[PDB]
Amino acid sequence: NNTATLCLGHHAVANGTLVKTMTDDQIEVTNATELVQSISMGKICNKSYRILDGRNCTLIDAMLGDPHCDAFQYESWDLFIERSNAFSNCYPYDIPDYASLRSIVASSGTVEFTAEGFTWTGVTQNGRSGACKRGSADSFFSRLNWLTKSGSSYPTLNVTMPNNKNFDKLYIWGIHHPSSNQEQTKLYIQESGRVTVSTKRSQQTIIPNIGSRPLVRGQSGRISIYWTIVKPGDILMINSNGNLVAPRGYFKLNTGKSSVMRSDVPIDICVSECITPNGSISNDKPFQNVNKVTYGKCPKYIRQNTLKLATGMRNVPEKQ
Amino acid sequence: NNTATLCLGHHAVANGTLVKTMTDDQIEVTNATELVQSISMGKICNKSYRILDGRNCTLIDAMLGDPHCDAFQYESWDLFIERSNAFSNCYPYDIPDYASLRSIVASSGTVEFTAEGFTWTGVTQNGRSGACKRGSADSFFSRLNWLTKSGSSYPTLNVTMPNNKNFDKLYIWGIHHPSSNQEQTKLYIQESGRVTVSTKRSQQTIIPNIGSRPLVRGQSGRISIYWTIVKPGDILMINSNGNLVAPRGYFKLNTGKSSVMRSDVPIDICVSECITPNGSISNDKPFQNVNKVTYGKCPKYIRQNTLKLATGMRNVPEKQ
Amino acid sequence: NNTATLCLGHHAVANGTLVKTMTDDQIEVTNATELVQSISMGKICNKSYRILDGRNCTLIDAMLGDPHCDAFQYESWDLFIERSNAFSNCYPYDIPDYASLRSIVASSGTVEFTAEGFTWTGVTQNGRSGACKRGSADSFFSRLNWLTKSGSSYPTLNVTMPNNKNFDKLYIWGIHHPSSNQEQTKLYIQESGRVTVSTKRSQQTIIPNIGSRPLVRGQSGRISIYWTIVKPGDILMINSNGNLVAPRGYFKLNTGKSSVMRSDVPIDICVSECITPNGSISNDKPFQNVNKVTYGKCPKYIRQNTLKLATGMRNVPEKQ
Amino acid sequence: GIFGAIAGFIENGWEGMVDGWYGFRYQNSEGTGQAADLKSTQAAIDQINGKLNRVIERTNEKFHQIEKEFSEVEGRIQDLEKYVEDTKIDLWSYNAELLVALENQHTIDLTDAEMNKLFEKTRRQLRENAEDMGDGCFKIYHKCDNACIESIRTGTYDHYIYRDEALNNRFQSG
Amino acid sequence: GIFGAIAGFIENGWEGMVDGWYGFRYQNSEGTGQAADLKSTQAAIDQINGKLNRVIERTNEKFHQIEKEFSEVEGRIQDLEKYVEDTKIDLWSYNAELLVALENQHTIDLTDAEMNKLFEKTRRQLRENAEDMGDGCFKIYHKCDNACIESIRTGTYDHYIYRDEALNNRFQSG
Amino acid sequence: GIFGAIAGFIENGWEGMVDGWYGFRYQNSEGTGQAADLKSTQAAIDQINGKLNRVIERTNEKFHQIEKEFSEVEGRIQDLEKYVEDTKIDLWSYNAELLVALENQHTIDLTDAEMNKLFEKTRRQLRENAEDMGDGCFKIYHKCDNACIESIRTGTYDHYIYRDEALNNRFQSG
Ligand SMILES: *[C@@H]1O[C@H](CO)[C@@H](O[C@@H]2O[C@H](CO)[C@@H](OC3O[C@H](CO)[C@@H](O)[C@H](O)[C@@H]3O)[C@H](O)[C@H]2NC(C)=O)[C@H](O)[C@H]1NC(C)=O
Ligand SMILES: *[C@@H]1O[C@H](CO)[C@@H](O[C@@H]2O[C@H](CO)[C@@H](OC3O[C@H](CO)[C@@H](O)[C@H](O)[C@@H]3O)[C@H](O)[C@H]2NC(C)=O)[C@H](O)[C@H]1NC(C)=O
Ligand SMILES: *[C@@H]1O[C@H](CO)[C@@H](O[C@@H]2O[C@H](CO)[C@@H](OC3O[C@H](CO)[C@@H](O)[C@H](O)[C@@H]3O)[C@H](O)[C@H]2NC(C)=O)[C@H](O)[C@H]1NC(C)=O
Ligand SMILES: *[C@@H]1O[C@H](CO)[C@@H](O[C@@H]2O[C@H](CO)[C@@H](O)[C@H](O)[C@H]2NC(C)=O)[C@H](O)[C@H]1NC(C)=O
Ligand SMILES: *[C@@H]1O[C@H](CO)[C@@H](O[C@@H]2O[C@H](CO)[C@@H](O)[C@H](O)[C@H]2NC(C)=O)[C@H](O)[C@H]1NC(C)=O
Ligand SMILES: *[C@@H]1O[C@H](CO)[C@@H](O[C@@H]2O[C@H](CO)[C@@H](O)[C@H](O)[C@H]2NC(C)=O)[C@H](O)[C@H]1NC(C)=O
Ligand SMILES: *[C@@H]1O[C@H](CO)[C@@H](O[C@@H]2O[C@H](CO)[C@@H](O)[C@H](O)[C@H]2NC(C)=O)[C@H](O)[C@H]1NC(C)=O
Ligand SMILES: *[C@@H]1O[C@H](CO)[C@@H](O[C@@H]2O[C@H](CO)[C@@H](O)[C@H](O)[C@H]2NC(C)=O)[C@H](O)[C@H]1NC(C)=O
Ligand SMILES: *[C@@H]1O[C@H](CO)[C@@H](O[C@@H]2O[C@H](CO)[C@@H](O)[C@H](O)[C@H]2NC(C)=O)[C@H](O)[C@H]1NC(C)=O
Ligand SMILES: *[C@@H]1O[C@H](CO)[C@@H](O[C@@H]2O[C@H](CO)[C@@H](O)[C@H](O)[C@H]2NC(C)=O)[C@H](O)[C@H]1NC(C)=O
Ligand SMILES: *[C@@H]1O[C@H](CO)[C@@H](O[C@@H]2O[C@H](CO)[C@@H](O)[C@H](O)[C@H]2NC(C)=O)[C@H](O)[C@H]1NC(C)=O
Ligand SMILES: *[C@@H]1O[C@H](CO)[C@@H](O[C@@H]2O[C@H](CO)[C@@H](O)[C@H](O)[C@H]2NC(C)=O)[C@H](O)[C@H]1NC(C)=O
Ligand SMILES: *[C@@H]1O[C@H](CO)[C@@H](O)[C@H](O)[C@H]1NC(C)=O
Ligand SMILES: *[C@@H]1O[C@H](CO)[C@@H](O)[C@H](O)[C@H]1NC(C)=O
Ligand SMILES: *[C@@H]1O[C@H](CO)[C@@H](O)[C@H](O)[C@H]1NC(C)=O
Repeated sequence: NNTATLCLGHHAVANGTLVKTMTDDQIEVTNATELVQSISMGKICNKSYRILDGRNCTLIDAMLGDPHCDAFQYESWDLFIERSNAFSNCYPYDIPDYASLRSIVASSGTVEFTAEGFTWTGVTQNGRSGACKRGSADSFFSRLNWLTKSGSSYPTLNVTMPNNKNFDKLYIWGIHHPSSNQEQTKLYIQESGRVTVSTKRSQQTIIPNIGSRPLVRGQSGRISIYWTIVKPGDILMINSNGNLVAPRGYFKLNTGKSSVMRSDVPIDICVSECITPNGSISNDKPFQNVNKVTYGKCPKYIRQNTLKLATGMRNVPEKQ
Repeated sequence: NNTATLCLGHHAVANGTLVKTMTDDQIEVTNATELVQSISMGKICNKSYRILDGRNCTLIDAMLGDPHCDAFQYESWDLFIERSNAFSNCYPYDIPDYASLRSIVASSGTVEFTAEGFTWTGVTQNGRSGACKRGSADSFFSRLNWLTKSGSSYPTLNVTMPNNKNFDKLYIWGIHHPSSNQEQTKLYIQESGRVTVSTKRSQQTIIPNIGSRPLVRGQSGRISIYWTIVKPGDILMINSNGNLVAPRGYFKLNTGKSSVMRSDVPIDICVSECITPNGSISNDKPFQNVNKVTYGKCPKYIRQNTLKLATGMRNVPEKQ
Repeated sequence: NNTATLCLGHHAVANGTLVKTMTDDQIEVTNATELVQSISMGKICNKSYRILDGRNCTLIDAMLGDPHCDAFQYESWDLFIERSNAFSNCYPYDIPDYASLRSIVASSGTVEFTAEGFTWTGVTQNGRSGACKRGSADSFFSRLNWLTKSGSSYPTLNVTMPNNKNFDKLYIWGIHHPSSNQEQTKLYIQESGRVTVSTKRSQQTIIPNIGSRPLVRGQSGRISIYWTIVKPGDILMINSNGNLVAPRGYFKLNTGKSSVMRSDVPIDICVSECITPNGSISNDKPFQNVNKVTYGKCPKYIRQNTLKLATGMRNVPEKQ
Repeated sequence: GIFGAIAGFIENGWEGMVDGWYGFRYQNSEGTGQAADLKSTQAAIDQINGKLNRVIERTNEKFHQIEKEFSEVEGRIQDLEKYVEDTKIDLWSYNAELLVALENQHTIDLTDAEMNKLFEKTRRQLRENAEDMGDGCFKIYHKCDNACIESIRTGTYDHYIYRDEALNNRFQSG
Repeated sequence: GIFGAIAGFIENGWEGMVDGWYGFRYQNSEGTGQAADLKSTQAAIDQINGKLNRVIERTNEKFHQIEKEFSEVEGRIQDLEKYVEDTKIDLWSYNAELLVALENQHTIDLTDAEMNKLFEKTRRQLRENAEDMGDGCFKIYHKCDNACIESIRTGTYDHYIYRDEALNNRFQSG
Repeated sequence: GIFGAIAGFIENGWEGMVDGWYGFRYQNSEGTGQAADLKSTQAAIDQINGKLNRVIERTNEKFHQIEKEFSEVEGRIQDLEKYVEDTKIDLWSYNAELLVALENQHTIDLTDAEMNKLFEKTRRQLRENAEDMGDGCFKIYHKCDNACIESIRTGTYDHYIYRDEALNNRFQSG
């Protein structure tokens, strides 16, 4: 009539949301959004990154060139996947600091092996083995060269290889630990051998140990693997009285954005920018409770499984 | 009469408190609470955790079984305390990576030693020493087995032990470094000995060094200790031309919430949930300035010695 | 006339500043201040800290006493600068864990070498070399003592030195790796030598390796350097069948606030309290984008190159 | 919140308000009405989206790093690697906790503020022609049809023309 | 704080107020009086306890870790272990500093807010029957005995029954 | 900000105000005028300097640490050293980001608050002698020369002596 009334107010929903404040553990607001990524895609997205399935092979065995890991000869990757059921089928071995060498390959992100024309006169090359078959016949590692006696002598080898390339060359070599006195002599003449590898900058001399170990695929002998880097300008050199497993060339070291991960989930035709052992995960949220192990453009991992950030006002429905 | 006055106001105290804000370094409020735990209980609470006093013994000597550390034969702990005045009384020794082995015991949280029935034919067992007395008579480490010549021979030992248990077995062994040429021969026949220990997965061959060191409790010879893990399915193996100090069995590795700490304070009959070298400390406050070394459910350590969080309003007393 | 009007307001500038809030990426305020230190002084301020220019020398070569690094005999520092073009001119070498020893010197912050009166009877001292010249004549490292045969014998040396000082003595020693069989014998009589160094607490036996390496300043032989600490009360001891490069005394270990850094910028007569490889930087701002490598009282390094903290109100100029 | 408007002197919210987040209901010569206020609604929403944008979609590429889980028992190195990762996680976990806590406290207050702003703004338009009823409503002391009200929502209300009328009704017995 | 109430237009606090944190003093036909306001006091306290609960008693079990102090000089590993621990401590030390800073600034404002709330709330009850004296007091322009005042503190004050009287006294020479 | 004063009901700022950060302009019997308010200006500035002091010039001595860049390829140790440093930097980088974000949001609101404070303060002095025009100006309903105005800026304005006059002009046709 001759007055009016004007009431101010705000909206409210029926099914609201709880959130944390500085003063409240659970206070109700109209809306909120989840900042924690809890669930994973399920499987590994082939995109956007160059993924590589390890299957029956570990990275080290692909580097080495274990016959059943010859598929990965010419292969590079952004991320290399190692499966739990993978294994070795070649001559039994062990590496001092396996990890470091694994890491150094994975980071470079390739197994492409540039061969070099090494010469070793007075010694027979290409040693075979009944516990490392390529096809049906006895073979060895594709990228390592087992040197043994020629005729009735194993002469002290002194061989070099200058790195005149524009980059660090990675070299991979080893040494044979025989099972008995009689294998040592009957294969390398001398009763105790040595392997000194060195450059202008460094050295590493190894001496092997005779005596039988447990059988691993029918071998009580062992082959310990070592490596060496060579900076542009520097020269490689090998000295061997006996028991050397020589190299066939080098791997080239690239400063890579590559790596390796241990996962068991199938790879599939989805897409994502970040990868964990549980599978690929969605990128958009700032945090994650899937797995502290991750690769790529990828959320931060945190202990909590849900952190709701309020995206609306305090919800105050009519009181009964 | 025909008006009234109604004044709004807030309380205030006489003896207030200073606190920090974003804009003030020292501003006065009615009340505040301390978030930094500065002082300690004084001593170590036997509860709630299973505490163990090291006294005259270090953890390694209890593992090893130094005669004066035979009290800890059957002992496990949540936290093991090492005292500064503790020492060794057995044969002088040194370990490559003492820490790692200390840590690996402490984490497992026990010294209980399951014996195994090893055999070593052609060699006399249980070597004694004048610098490791159990009772009055010459003894050795309880859990290590000094092997020496039998008659006029020390035959190349080749001994195995399969781990068919449901867990990783930890094995502890060593090697004798003699003082002179004549102790080497007059105790192990051969002039230079070897100790290869190995499994399907790994190896570790040691060779000893003859020549006198400084006397430690009247011994210029040394005994270097090594260890080995064995995963279920795998097999242990020892090969020794000479100078081996054999094992008597294994320690069982549990995935424990145990650890070790260096403290000098007395243990007592109080209670707490967190422990430092200065003593147990109160749990309730979120921070602490006692010591960065701690165990259990325990506040965070921070550089500052007091951080008062205001628990009341700004205190504004009447102005003069 | 018979009313008035009173308008409240705030100031505003013409050329304002943008800043980030919780709700805005770029919002305009009257004023702001920069919290990130982006640019560097340009060069290294000799003050306030004791700076030392490495020039042609690395820290290790000054420790060792490479003839061309004799300038640094009596020198200590707060911060020691290593130049990229520096080098070695003495006998070619390599250290197991170069870094650790570098770090251990740098932290102690001095090269002052206390000599000790060692005796070695039956062996000639002060071995010279054509690839380590002091002046024009053939010299060696000033602080290492190359021992060789005297007459027709190299007797097994057994030499001690008790640390009765009030501190840990740091000792530096090495071993000769010959180029051929005939240098070994024609310089140390025996065909295979040994170097055991030990104390009450520890040991370290080295055995050298014969065989030629690449030439480094005309030497296919090598000299590997090792070190040893000795705690007050303990005794030093050396045992050498052959190939030992003996020590001339010790370095004293101080618990220092010293360090070492790799920089190429000139040192100059400015002043600052913090130092990076790019030069000294201004202290006053809490953050920095210059370099994660720093020394002294020095801002925190962060990824962002500018973070403006608003120091005035929201700037609201008159609208057109 | 800190303004005592939402969850305060405004007793409760309106589930029927779907046009926006803030607005008016009224009662005049022409019946009853409801309407939203865009300016204020959009002022609130613009901020929350500010927040979101800051927090969401700001991820960093990380490639080869360390191992964070091991099978073999090693000791001093694995210990260090675990503790190191352990620390990272804890530190970040705290940041994420405190973050939402801060933001949300702010979001609440932020939205409360905007409720008080639209109130005072409105109050200021009415000048002497109305009285705060204390429930978030003004009694307007003059006939104010839908066009009049509109004017208020528009910001174009001219008080000088109702003043005499309003003042009349505001001040007598009767 | 930001509301200018505490340490502001309320000149100072009352040491005599022990019933609570906020309240009234008055002067009427029946003498002088003081009284607390529970609602507001409890509204403030509930929040601070919110804060406390969040920060206090939220500790985590941690067991075997690394060593953080050493006797032997080692080099590249001990360096790494020290620096690593060193870093943790510094990072956490900053969190604890900033925490109290944030909280306290908030606690102050929070308490200031509640002072302004009870004021406006009260103001709104009185409607046209009183005037803000600007010192945190209202001159009420009508006889208001203890029951009347009570009504105000209760929230049950009906202005329509004093309005004529109050308006009278508010507006004349005399 | 949250008070709706700056960048709100105060339409814009005054580039001509150089005496300070806050103040008055007016229009009276004696002409037009501008003047600053020190109390309020200095209240704002004192706080920002509080902030600065806290953040600026609080550096810590750090000496020998780890290496953070390497030439030789090593593996498990260098990896750990890089990742460890990498982590520190990221964690600190986040702190610095959030810091300025927090502070600035606060600085804005802080300055907005002070604008509202001086307003309400002034309002409260005028009591019944003036009306909020809603643009940050009061129409004062009585002759108020420069001394009168001064009194307001001084805080010494006595309303009881103009009240009758003001009330007169506030309430009639004419
Ligand atoms: C040192 O000692 C160990 C054990 O004492 C010896 O290992 C034995 O080696 C056997 C072959 O030489 C091998 O026995 C066999 O039995 C299984 C049956 O399923 C089959 O795989 C083959 O028939 C295989 O030959 C075992 O590995 C082991 N024997 C037993 C009974 O465990 C090792 O040869 C010794 N080495 C020396 C003396 O140099
Ligand atoms: C190599 O050289 C060192 C020192 O040059 C020899 O150490 C000596 O060993 C002594 C026993 O052989 C021992 O001397 C003794 O004196 C103290 C007196 O309090 C007592 O504890 C005993 O009587 C003890 O026998 C010392 O440890 C030391 N001598 C001195 C004078 O410091 C070591 O035996 C040599 N080893 C060889 C040649 O194999
Ligand atoms: C083992 O093999 C390597 C290479 O096969 C030998 O290195 C040679 O050593 C030469 C000196 O003995 C040296 O040749 C020289 O040529 C350059 C010309 O600019 C000059 O610096 C000198 O004339 C120098 O003598 C080279 O370093 C290298 N020769 C070549 C052709 O690369 C090494 O001596 C062998 N060591 C043995 C058998 O013990
Ligand atoms: C309430 O929050 C939900 C999600 O927490 C919002 O739902 C989405 O809206 C955003 C807005 O851009 C979209 O990007 C997403 O596609 C939606 N996600 C989901 C899971 O639904 C919703 O917008 C909010 N409600 C509002 C604003 O009314
Ligand atoms: C990889 O190796 C597996 C495991 O040996 C091969 O598996 C074959 O098929 C069954 C079931 O998977 C296994 O039980 C047998 O061990 C294998 N068959 C035979 C006849 O030996 C598998 O074929 C291999 N795949 C690739 C791609 O290399
Ligand atoms: C994601 O998968 C990981 C493995 O990559 C899970 O981690 C394991 O799961 C068990 C729970 O059954 C936990 O005890 C350990 O954390 C892990 N154990 C082993 C032996 O690896 C993890 O739980 C999964 N998490 C999510 C969210 O899917
Ligand atoms: C002022 O603060 C002090 C401590 O800083 C408070 O004292 C305690 O009150 C709490 C409340 O639950 C109790 O848990 C503790 O047992 C008390 N501790 C100590 C050391 O006295 C006190 O409550 C506060 N004063 C108030 C609220 O009036
Ligand atoms: C642990 O060893 C200590 C130190 O040797 C023993 O101390 C005995 O008593 C006094 C004073 O404590 C020492 O000075 C002597 O060295 C020791 N006495 C004798 C006769 O040798 C202590 O008895 C030992 N305690 C335990 C529980 O093993
Ligand atoms: C708690 O005890 C620790 C030892 O566990 C103290 O640390 C030592 O104390 C001195 C001060 O006298 C400091 O220089 C060093 O931090 C420590 N030195 C050595 C040799 O250990 C610590 O000061 C004590 N702190 C408190 C709060 O009780
Ligand atoms: C606006 O900010 C600038 C710098 O960001 C201020 O300039 C300085 O003022 C401070 C005040 O103590 C001095 O310490 C510095 O010497 C000045 N630095 C530079 C680079 O000019 C300026 O004061 C601010 N303007 C004001 C407050 O009006
Ligand atoms: C440090 O060594 C340098 C590099 O050898 C010396 O440089 C001399 O001068 C020129 C130009 O710098 C170089 O090309 C030559 O190699 C050096 N000259 C000669 C005659 O050999 C420099 O003199 C040395 N300086 C110090 C202080 O030791
Ligand atoms: C400061 O100097 C450092 C070197 O101490 C610079 O770091 C190098 O610069 C390049 C850019 O040209 C970057 O790719 C790398 O970070 C560094 N490379 C090498 C080989 O060291 C750094 O860029 C400089 N930064 C500033 C702000 O001056
Ligand atoms: C809200 O949720 C309840 C229970 O889940 C459901 O029955 C109802 O239909 C929903 N109603 C709304 C959003 O109005
Ligand atoms: C406050 O403290 C002073 C000095 O410590 C003391 O003398 C006085 O009795 C106390 N008075 C209070 C809390 O009223
Ligand atoms: C502001 O900056 C502009 C462009 O840089 C310049 O031309 C002008 O003179 C400045 N004027 C001011 C601060 O009033």
